[PDB]
Amino acid sequence: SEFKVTVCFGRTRVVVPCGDGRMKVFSLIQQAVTRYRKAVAKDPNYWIQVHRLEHGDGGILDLDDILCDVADDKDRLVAVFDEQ
Amino acid sequence: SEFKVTVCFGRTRVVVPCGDGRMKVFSLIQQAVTRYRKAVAKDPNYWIQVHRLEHGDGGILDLDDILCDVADDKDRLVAVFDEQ
Amino acid sequence: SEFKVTVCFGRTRVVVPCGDGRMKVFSLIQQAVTRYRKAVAKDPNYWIQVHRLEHGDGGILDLDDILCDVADDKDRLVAVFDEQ
Amino acid sequence: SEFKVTVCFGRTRVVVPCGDGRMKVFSLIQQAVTRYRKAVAKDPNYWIQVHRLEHGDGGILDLDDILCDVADDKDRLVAVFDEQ
Amino acid sequence: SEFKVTVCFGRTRVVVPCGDGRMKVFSLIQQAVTRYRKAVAKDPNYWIQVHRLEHGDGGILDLDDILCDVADDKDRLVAVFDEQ
Amino acid sequence: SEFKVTVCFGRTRVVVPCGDGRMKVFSLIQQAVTRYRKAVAKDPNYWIQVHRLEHGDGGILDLDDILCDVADDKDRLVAVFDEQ
Amino acid sequence: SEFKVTVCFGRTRVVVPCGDGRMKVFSLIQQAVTRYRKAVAKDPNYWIQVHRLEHGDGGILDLDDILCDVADDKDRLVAVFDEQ
Amino acid sequence: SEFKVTVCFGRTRVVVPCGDGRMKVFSLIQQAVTRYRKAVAKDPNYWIQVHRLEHGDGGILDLDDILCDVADDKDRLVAVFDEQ
Amino acid sequence: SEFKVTVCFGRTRVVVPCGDGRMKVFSLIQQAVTRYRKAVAKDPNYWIQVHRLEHGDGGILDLDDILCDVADDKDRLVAVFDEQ
Amino acid sequence: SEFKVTVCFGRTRVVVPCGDGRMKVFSLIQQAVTRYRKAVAKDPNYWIQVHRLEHGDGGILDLDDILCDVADDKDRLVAVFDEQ
Amino acid sequence: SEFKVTVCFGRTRVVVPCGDGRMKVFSLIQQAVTRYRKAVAKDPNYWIQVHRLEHGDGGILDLDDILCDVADDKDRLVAVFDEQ
Amino acid sequence: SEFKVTVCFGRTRVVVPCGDGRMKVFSLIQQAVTRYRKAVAKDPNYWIQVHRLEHGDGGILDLDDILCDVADDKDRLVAVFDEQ
Amino acid sequence: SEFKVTVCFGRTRVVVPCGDGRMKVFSLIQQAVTRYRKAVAKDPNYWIQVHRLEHGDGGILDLDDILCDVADDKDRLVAVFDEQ
Amino acid sequence: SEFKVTVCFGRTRVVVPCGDGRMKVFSLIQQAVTRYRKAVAKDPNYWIQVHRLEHGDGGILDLDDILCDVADDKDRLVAVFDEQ
Amino acid sequence: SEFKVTVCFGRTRVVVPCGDGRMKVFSLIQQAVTRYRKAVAKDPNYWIQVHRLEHGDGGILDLDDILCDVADDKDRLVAVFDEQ
Amino acid sequence: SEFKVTVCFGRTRVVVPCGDGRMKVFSLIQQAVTRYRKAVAKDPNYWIQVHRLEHGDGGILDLDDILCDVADDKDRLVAVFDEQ
Amino acid sequence: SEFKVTVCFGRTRVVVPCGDGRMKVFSLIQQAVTRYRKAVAKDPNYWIQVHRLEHGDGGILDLDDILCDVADDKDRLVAVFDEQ
Amino acid sequence: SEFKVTVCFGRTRVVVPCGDGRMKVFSLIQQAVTRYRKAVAKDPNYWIQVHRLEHGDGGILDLDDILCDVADDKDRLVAVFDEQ
Amino acid sequence: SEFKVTVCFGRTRVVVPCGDGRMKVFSLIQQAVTRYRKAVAKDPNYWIQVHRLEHGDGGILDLDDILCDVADDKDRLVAVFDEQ
Repeated sequence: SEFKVTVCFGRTRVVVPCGDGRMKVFSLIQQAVTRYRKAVAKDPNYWIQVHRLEHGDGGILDLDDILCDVADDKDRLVAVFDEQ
Repeated sequence: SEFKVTVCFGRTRVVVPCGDGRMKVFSLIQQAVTRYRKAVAKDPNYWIQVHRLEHGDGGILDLDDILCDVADDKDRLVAVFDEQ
Repeated sequence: SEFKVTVCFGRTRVVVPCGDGRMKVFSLIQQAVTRYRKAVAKDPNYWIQVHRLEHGDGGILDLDDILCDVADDKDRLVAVFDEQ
Repeated sequence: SEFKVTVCFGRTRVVVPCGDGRMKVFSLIQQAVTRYRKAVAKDPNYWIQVHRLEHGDGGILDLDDILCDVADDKDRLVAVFDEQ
Repeated sequence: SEFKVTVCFGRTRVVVPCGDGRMKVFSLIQQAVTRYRKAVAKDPNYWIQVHRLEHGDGGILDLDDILCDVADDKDRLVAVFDEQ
Repeated sequence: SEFKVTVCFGRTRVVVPCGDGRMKVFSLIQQAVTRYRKAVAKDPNYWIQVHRLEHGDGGILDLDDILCDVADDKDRLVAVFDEQ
Repeated sequence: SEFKVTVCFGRTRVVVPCGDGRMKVFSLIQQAVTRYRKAVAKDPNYWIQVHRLEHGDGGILDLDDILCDVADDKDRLVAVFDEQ
Repeated sequence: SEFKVTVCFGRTRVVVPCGDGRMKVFSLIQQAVTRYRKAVAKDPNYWIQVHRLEHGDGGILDLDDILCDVADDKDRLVAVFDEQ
Repeated sequence: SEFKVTVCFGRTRVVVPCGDGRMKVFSLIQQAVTRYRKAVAKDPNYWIQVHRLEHGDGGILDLDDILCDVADDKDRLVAVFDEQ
Repeated sequence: SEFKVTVCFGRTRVVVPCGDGRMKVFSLIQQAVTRYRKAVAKDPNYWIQVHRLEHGDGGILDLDDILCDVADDKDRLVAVFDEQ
Repeated sequence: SEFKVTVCFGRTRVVVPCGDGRMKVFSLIQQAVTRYRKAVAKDPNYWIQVHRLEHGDGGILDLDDILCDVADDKDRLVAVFDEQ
Repeated sequence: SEFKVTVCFGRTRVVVPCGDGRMKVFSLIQQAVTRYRKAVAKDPNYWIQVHRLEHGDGGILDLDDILCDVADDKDRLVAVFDEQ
Repeated sequence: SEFKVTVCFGRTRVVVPCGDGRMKVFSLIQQAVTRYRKAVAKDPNYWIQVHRLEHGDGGILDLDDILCDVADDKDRLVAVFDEQ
Repeated sequence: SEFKVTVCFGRTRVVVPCGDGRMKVFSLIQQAVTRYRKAVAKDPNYWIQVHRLEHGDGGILDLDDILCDVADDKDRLVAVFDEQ
Repeated sequence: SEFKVTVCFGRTRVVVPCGDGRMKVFSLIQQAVTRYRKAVAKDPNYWIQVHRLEHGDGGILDLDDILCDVADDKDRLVAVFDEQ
Repeated sequence: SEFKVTVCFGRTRVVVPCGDGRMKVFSLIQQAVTRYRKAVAKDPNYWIQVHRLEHGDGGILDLDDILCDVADDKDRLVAVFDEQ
Repeated sequence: SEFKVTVCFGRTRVVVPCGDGRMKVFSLIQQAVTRYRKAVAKDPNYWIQVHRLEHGDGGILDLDDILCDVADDKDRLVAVFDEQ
Repeated sequence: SEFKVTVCFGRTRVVVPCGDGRMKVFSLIQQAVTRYRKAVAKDPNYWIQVHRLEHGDGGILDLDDILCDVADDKDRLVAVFDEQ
Repeated sequence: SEFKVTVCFGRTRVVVPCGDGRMKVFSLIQQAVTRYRKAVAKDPNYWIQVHRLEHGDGGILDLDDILCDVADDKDRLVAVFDEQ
């Protein structure tokens, strides 16, 4: 659509195409996750439990909502995970 | 809607989705509270008496009003509580 | 409305919702006063003779006028009182 | 209107509401004077011959002109007087 | 059409005519590549495995999508390659 | 208009209202002169041959030109005179 | 027509009338070249191998395309040449 | 008509009425020239070889073309001359 | 009609009713002149040789033409004169 | 009719109903004057010699003309007076 | 225009009005020279061979160029001369 | 253009007009060289083999590159030569 | 581009043009090396095994990474080598 | 990203690229460790139990936390180890 | 957050991550205490009655307050205890 | 707020949190006093007549004023008392 | 305001709150005097003829002037008196 | 203004308020002289021929110049006189 | 300007106002000389061949150069002469 956002999975930040942003939190996390795995995956065998997205010093964004109505656009959010 | 705000519950700041901000103080405090509890709650058994929201050095915001007409948007307010 | 201001009653500064700011000095002082009392009042028995509002080093604002045409917005003014 | 200025009558500086600033020097000096007297007057019996307004090290502003076209806004000027 | 973008192949940045931007990632990479080769190629014998496009500190753009819906326009992206 | 400047006649600096600054050097010198005389004149009997305006260490400003195109605004210039 | 652009041939920049900009790269380079030569040519005997047009730090524009669909308008591009 | 432009002949800039701007470069240069001479000419005896019109840092405008299709309107161009 | 302009005669700027603006330069200068004299004239005995109208930094407008086709509307032009 | 304007008599600005604006300057000044007096008059005993209407920095409007053909509509003009 | 510079002729520094700065080195040197002579000349009989302009420790500025494109503005340059 | 730099040829430092700085090292060295020779040349008979430009303690700048992309602006570089 | 850095090869420090700094460690070391050799090479016959780059007392920079994301800009680093 | 830090492993201090610094203590210690080993390792056979990072006289930094929120950037910390 | 402080527990000083510093004295003392115990604890069996925090010669900080409003940041405070 | 000061009650100096410092002398003396008593009080039975605050050799600070306008911040003042 | 000074009345030095320092010498001497008397007065019956203020070895400050323009701030001056 | 100096008339040194220091030597000598006489004059009948001002061992300052450009500020100069 | 120096003509040292110090040696020697003669000259009839300026034990300063680039400022130099 016209929406897009930024997840920071560790050292690679992964640009997330977000289409319209009309979605609950979940599918994005999948998309990214897919992208993280599209960035450096050797064999697929790992974990993917990402805990939550943050603003720089800004707190935890609730992790279910319609992202586009909470979160705004073209933002860099980090992602706090285990996935090793 | 398009409104959103920031409550600082201690070490975690909790981003509050606020929708339109048309509400008296109370429901938000609930929402956050829910979010604080969605952030780290083990068993639910605790207290939740948050006393009041503040600006950095800025004073106490009256704790009942239509938030959006007093308080502006995309602000970080802290929250002074007992909840242990 | 869209207006708001800051009175500093001693150690607590009290954020004043001001609505539109179309008023003479008096009602605000009441509102705050109410808020000061909403902040820490035990039994109501005290005094409330606040003498005048100031800018940091800036002088005494005349204490009757239509606040919004003298005084501008989103300012911190202190309040010099007896109320003990 | 939207204009305002600052006269420093000795230890109290007196914030002057100036409305639009369209006036010769004189009425303001009255307004302030009124305000100085509204600040601390016991019985009215005193003098009020204020000699001239100054910038910090900046020289004497001619004391008749349309203030707003000479003098700019939201300035602190002092006032050099006898009024005892 | 009206769209265009910027790939940074090493020291030369290569302006990419993008026409309308309606395409998956691939043809562009070819176009540029062609342009890189149109910029300095001696004999054609080299490699061309460009790994991925980036924003300045911004992360990896997924490398297949309809560029124009992810990526916006008139941007400088770099390109991380081997082609020697 | 919106222009104004500062002449330093000895110990008093005399703020000069300059209106628009569209004038050759001469009328200003008169205005000030008038102001100097409006500042402290006893009987009018004196001299008024002011020689030239200066910047702090900055050299002599030619003493005829359209002030506003040479000289800029809200400047303190001194004045080197005999007028005793 | 309504289009025009700017080539920077060394110290003189040469404004290029571009008419409608509907052309491949070549004729313009001629026009300019003609203009460079119309700017300072003594006897015509020189070289004219201009290598390519650039944006300030922006990379090499492919040097054949319909300029107006790649390149936009009223731009300053430099030109990297030998022509001595 | 509705067109007009600005030539800067040295210290005086000379506003050029341009009528419709439908003309090759030459007549304008005459008009201005006439105006320069209408601005300060004592006896007519001088030179008038103006070399070319420029934009501020913008390069040499070819000096023959239909001005209005190259050059746009209500612009300040300078003029580089000998005419002494 | 619907046209009007602004002449700046020194400290007073004098708004000029211009009617339709269909006139050579001369009558306006008279009208204004009349207005300048309608603004502050004591006894009529003075001079009125106004030399030319200007834009702020913009050059000399030729001083005969049909004003409305050169000069546009609702402009402030100054006037450079002797009239003392 | 459909016309209306704004006179600024000192601190109160007085909105002037102007009907169609077809009138010489005079009756309006009366209307306003009437309105100024309708705004705050105690006993009628005062002066009413208003000198002239102005634009913000814009000069003196000739004080007789058919206002609506000079002056446009829905404007704030001030009024410079003695009336005390 | 808006440009101006500073020549230091010995003990007097002479502020140079520069208008637009569009000129080769020469006329300025004349202007100043005129100003130096306007500063202290008794009978005109002297020499005026000024050798070159300098920055404080900064080297010799070539003494012919379009000053404003080499030299920047509001600078103090000295002048090294014989003129006795 | 807007670029300029400083070469230090021995005791005279020679300010170099650099125009836009779009050039390889060579022409500048010529320009300066010309300027050095314009500074003190008696008969032209000498040598001009300048070896390389330096920063104060900063090392040798490669002596061919597009100066403006390596070297920044308004810098003092020295020049290490034989030219006697 | 806009990036540049400093390698200290022994007594000569060699300024390194770095373009954009988007590169792994290796090519730079080559560039410099080339520059060291462009600084003083007689016959090419020597060694070039530079071991690693350092900050003044600051430790060893890993010798492969994208320099610009580790190392910052306009820094002096030394180089510890054998090359004799 | 933009973050980086300094670990002092004994005599070599090892510059640590830190990327964004969003990590718990552990991975860094690995990175460095890798770098220490990339600095001088003969055969890999050794120990790597680094005990904790310090400021100069500043105490022990807790050895698990998100480094970037505790520890600031571009700091030299030492490392107290056995690894022989 | 961005806040941090330093407690000196005897010979080890223990860097305290403080997050935002919005807390009464107590939790910090716990955190540190935890850190002291994370620094050298064998079996947990000891005491932890720390009496109060000090500045070098600076007196006792009241031991309950919101630390960040009393105490400033990045300070070394010692701690006076029994804990053996 | 941001203000704080230091009272020296004998051997213990007692850091005084001062909040904003907007207060007459008295409440502070209480606060400290409270703190002195919070520092070492056994049974409360003692005296508390502190006579006055001093600078090192600096004289007696008047003991009523708005401390923050006399006294500056982050100062050590001693206190001269009987309280035994 | 922000100004303050130090008078040394004999063995007690008396810190003088000075507010803004805009005053002739006299009122201060009163203030201090009041403070001296607030420091140790038994019955009021004494003398108060203080002769003049001094710098350590620095001479007599004229004893009428606007203190703040002569005398600077936060100075210790002594006072030479009879007051017994 | 901000300038001041020190004359040493014999045993009393007399602090001289100097205002801005823009003056030839003479008026100061008067001011001081006035101050010397304001320090100890019985009947006025004496002499006042002060010969010249000195630095400690530093020589005679020419006794006419603009003091502030020769002499610096906040200096102690002595004065060598007859005045008995 | 801001420069000044010290010549020691025998027993009187003569402070030399030097203005900016931009001059060859000669004029200063004149100025001083003038000052020496302004210090003690009876009838003018004497000699003035001062041989050279020295530092205390420091050698002869070449006696022609631009003083300020050799010699520094606020120095005492002696002068070795015949002038009797």
